[PDB]
Amino acid sequence: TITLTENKRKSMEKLSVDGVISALAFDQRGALKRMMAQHQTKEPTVEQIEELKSLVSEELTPFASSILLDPEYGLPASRVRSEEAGLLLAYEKTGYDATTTSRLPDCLDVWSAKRIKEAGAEAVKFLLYYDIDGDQDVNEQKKAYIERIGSECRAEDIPFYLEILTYDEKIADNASPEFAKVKAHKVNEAMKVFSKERFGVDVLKVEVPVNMKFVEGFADGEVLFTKEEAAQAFRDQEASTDLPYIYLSAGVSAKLFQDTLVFAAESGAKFNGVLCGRATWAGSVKVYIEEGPQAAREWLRTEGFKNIDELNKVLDKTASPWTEKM
Amino acid sequence: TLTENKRKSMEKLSVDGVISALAFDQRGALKRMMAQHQTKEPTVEQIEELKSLVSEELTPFASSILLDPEYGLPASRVRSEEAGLLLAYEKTGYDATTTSRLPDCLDVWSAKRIKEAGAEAVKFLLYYDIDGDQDVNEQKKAYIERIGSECRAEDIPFYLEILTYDEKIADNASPEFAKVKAHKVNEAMKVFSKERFGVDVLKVEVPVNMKFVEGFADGEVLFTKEEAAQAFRDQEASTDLPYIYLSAGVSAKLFQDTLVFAAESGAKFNGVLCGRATWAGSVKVYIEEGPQAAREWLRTEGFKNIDELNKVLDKTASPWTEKM
Ligand SMILES: O=P(O)(O)OC[C@@H](O)[C@@H](O)[C@H](O)[C@H](O)COP(=O)(O)O
Ligand SMILES: [Ca+2]
Ligand SMILES: [Ca+2]
Ligand SMILES: [Ca+2]
Ligand SMILES: [Ca+2]
Repeated sequence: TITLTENKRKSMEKLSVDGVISALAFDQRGALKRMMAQHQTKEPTVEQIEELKSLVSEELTPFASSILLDPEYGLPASRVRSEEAGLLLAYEKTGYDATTTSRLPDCLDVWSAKRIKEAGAEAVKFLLYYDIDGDQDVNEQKKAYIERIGSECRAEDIPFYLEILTYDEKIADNASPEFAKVKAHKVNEAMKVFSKERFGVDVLKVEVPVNMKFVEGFADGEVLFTKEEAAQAFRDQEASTDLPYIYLSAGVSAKLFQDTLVFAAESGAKFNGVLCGRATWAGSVKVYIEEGPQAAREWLRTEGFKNIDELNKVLDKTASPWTEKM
Repeated sequence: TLTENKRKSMEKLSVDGVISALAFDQRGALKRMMAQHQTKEPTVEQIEELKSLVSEELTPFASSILLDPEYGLPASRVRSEEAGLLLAYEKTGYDATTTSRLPDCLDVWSAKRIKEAGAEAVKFLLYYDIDGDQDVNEQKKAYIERIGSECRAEDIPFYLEILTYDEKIADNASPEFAKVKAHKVNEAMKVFSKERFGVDVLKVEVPVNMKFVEGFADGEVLFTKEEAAQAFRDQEASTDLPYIYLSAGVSAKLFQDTLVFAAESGAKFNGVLCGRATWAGSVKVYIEEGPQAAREWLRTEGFKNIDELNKVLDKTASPWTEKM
């Protein structure tokens, strides 16, 4: 897969530093209330969620290549980001119907790729839940949906970042040993599908192809995999796309994520960055409520910075430039 | 633009800049017509067959045919060599329990897939009340932006059909709706002529209910001929895009007389996408007498309908190759 228009390339560059994506993300649009819900008794507010987002944006984007935000609540935050940091806006509705197994994708009702571009984004991000082994008609609908979005992004000449989260229709918990044994299959086969030209993806945002918590040396409990087997999953992942791809952090600590990046590189993965945030800013939330907005600012300038700086130093030794895939 | 490929497709759908197209993407509407002439529920085979019969028999006389991907792909493959293809992209009908009538693409289709199925155009039907809920219309506008963008990327003409309604008026055949129809139609056209929606051709209602116009009415008269004519001129002043009329199932003769009246009034419309005014009578014949009787109906009454329409189009429609 080898194409970038002049504008898509300029946008990718705005999202990167020396071909590496070190992008700052937020978690959901409801998750933040709960981290706040620890105290007071209020749910406060639309006014305040937009604020902490603006504090995290303003203080930490100077050290990130870009920031990913939600349009429904993140636009104020997007306007206070560093001038040297690019912007991705999410296009999907969050969550899924737990009562069914289909997890069908659905774009935000009053958004379009055109509107995302008009709001100043350098990329459209869309999250798809995909079970390669799932219902074939469900997956046809999902493929059709991504084709439309890839087409929109082609027309608006804006990079398409497709996030894939894998699951199994018949496995309740994706942290389970049961899901771990098939994760490589789910992750890598999904990448093969959505690497096809017809879906118009510019960058894949994906899980590491193994639950490192069950790998020898990284596991606290039961061991399902040797380091050699885990490494093979990373090489298989590298072989599953020619597109740039970046890793999301899921279910692991900042330290284990960083150890995973080192292990990915060692194994032969040519990942081109990461898109994580929660670990980087999560601590600012309590401080925000125990000492106020100015103190959260202080947290971000010191602890927040230390977090993202640590990560960047790791990225500097492990990530590969996406320019090498062009 | 038109881009090279969009222009080539528009040419395949047209003759000398005029779209003389046959519409048969009916699904829910076709079901209700067949439901009048039998107690049994219409099957898949009967819907596919009637569509193929109309396609095979009448597309020699049309510049193109509009079919639906659900039942119409076999019909699409037996169309005349000289006729282009449009495929419908929207799910049929709307929710009668609410007033929003929100649009929804067919679940396993995309503009890319429509192009791959051999269409020279994507057709999408939007129900629109210009005076309706502001948030509903915002959602509608965003949806059309997405389709227009898909069609730009796949480099395939976007035909947007607009059917108007009023959230608080149950029956769009009523005098009450007639009195506001010109507003509904012409202001909707003006919105969806905005560049951001990527429309190449508007498929629209005539901006008057001609059954209430002086000289055409058989009962109550709501409008003089001069008032009706002015509604056509306002329609022409609402867009510089190519636009074509749908027949809305009036008689072949009223539709024909309406086109004459439109041209006389100053409407520079670029053709039609006409279905029921042409083949409506074939449904009962197919159900009650079977496919052979339907062919013969199509070869006589159907031909007669479409032939008389084409003659009227020849002396009323304006070429879109002026609007480019
Ligand atoms: O509700 P359904 O089953 O989806 O049918 C609607 C569809 O047929 C219309 O959009 C016609 O294409 C259009 O009005 C031109 O057809 P005529 O009005 O000229 O017959
Ligand atoms: Ca930069
Ligand atoms: Ca314009
Ligand atoms: Ca005009
Ligand atoms: Ca003439």
